Amino acid sequence: GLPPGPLENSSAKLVNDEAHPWKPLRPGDIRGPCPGLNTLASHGYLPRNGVATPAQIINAVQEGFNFDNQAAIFLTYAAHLVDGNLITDLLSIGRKTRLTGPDPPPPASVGGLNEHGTFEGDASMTRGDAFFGNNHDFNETLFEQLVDYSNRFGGGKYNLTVAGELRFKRIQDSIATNPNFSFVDFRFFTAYGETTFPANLFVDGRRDDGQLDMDAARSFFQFSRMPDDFFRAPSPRSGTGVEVVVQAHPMQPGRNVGKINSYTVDPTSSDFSTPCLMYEKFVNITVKSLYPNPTVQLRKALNTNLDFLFQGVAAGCTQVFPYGR
Ligand code: HEM
Ligand SMILES: *[C@@H]1O[C@H](CO)[C@@H](O)[C@H](O)[C@H]1NC(C)=O
Ligand SMILES: *[C@@H]1O[C@H](CO)[C@@H](O)[C@H](O)[C@H]1NC(C)=O
Ligand SMILES: *[C@@H]1O[C@H](CO)[C@@H](O)[C@H](O)[C@H]1NC(C)=O
Ligand SMILES: *[C@@H]1O[C@H](CO)[C@@H](O)[C@H](O)[C@H]1NC(C)=O
Ligand SMILES: *[C@@H]1O[C@H](CO)[C@@H](O)[C@H](O)[C@H]1NC(C)=O
Ligand SMILES: CCCCCCCCCCCCCC
Ligand SMILES: [Cl-]
Ligand SMILES: [Mg+2]
Repeated sequence: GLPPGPLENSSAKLVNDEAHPWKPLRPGDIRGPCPGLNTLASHGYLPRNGVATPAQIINAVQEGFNFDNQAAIFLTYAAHLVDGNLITDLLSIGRKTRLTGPDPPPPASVGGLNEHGTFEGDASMTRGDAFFGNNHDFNETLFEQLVDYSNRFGGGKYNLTVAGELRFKRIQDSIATNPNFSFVDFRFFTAYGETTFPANLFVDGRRDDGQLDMDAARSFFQFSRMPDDFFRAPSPRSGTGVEVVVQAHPMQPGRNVGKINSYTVDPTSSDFSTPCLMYEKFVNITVKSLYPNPTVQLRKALNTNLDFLFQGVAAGCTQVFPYGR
């Protein structure tokens, strides 16, 4: 379907309401590396089995959290292009599943959001790097580090100051321990934005003060659960304040080169000075590598979802056409 538009009414309101109760997982229910989508599935803003259409995801992040429309469109269609089934229009918010339908031919993976190196990547705050065996489940040791950083830099709350320090710590931990650490292009951008999301979207909208308490943080990150009486943010937003996180410890895009402590800058990578390059490489390299020579029906679905992706791209970038117009 067409990408949903912005909310008609973006006021703060109770989103942990009678129509959207938290429920535990049933056998087969999928949760993944994103605490936002996980919480929306566990409150029935998304299908509770964790398999959704792009339009369901965009409507859920707007209605449940007041995620802004352009951000919702960009992230949802990026995820769907690399991890979703373009013919059935279904995406898993976690593991690969037969529930997204018959797979396209290799080298397309349709691996769900758990697929490493498409959307998901290294130096996550509460999830381990894929090299360590699990890129999707809540990790208590990593969450306790988030609590420690909140105690040291946030007066016991998670805020953008904490985000700036923790983002850098996770990068340094990956450089020191993950010989395959990758921090370029799409992951370089999204890794910084994601650290603002708890301060911008997990804070009760009646306060909207950017100070996330650790009880609320655990409820979202571990249990995919809104606090009792949770109000969504009082206006549409996503990554506002990402400039604070970058400014704390400015990094160049790069990777470990098959050994720990070998972080090598990639001059072919996009960085925050070249946001349009990040979009162009995502389409021309990442998407194209999954679908190098698609059949007629796949080509049509790709071009449709690429048009939708471009709706989410900041004004001033040129649309690219890997399969023609
Ligand atoms: C709009 C569509 C969305 C998509 C497709 C999406 C997808 C993802 C994916 C794949 C990751 C894992 C990246 C990684 O850490 O390796 C992630 C991380 C994250 N997402 Fe989402 N997300 C979306 C919206 C949101 C929303 C609305 C929120 C909050 C309300 C949110 C909060 C987060 C947070 C906090 C993380 C980082 C988790 C961590 O590092 O421990 N996301 N998202
Ligand atoms: C929008 O929603 C808020 C809170 O639910 C309500 O108080 C406000 O009056 C509504 N605006 C419109 C469109 O009625
Ligand atoms: C290692 O890095 C490459 C890309 O540089 C990626 O294809 C691969 O999945 C990574 N594997 C793990 C488990 O990190
Ligand atoms: C959690 O992360 C820690 C720290 O990186 C790691 O040592 C541990 O194996 C991870 N897994 C679990 C299940 O705690
Ligand atoms: C984070 O909280 C600490 C303690 O209250 C404070 O020093 C710092 O200014 C806060 N940062 C933000 C961005 O609010
Ligand atoms: C992407 O491909 C288009 C041609 O379809 C080209 O104009 C553009 O320069 C390419 N961008 C990159 C970064 O490769
Ligand atoms: C890439 C993730 C950043 C956080 C989301 C907010 C920005 C809205 C998406 C626009 C992307 C533009 C790329 C050129
Ligand atoms: Cl919006
Ligand atoms: Mg990750």
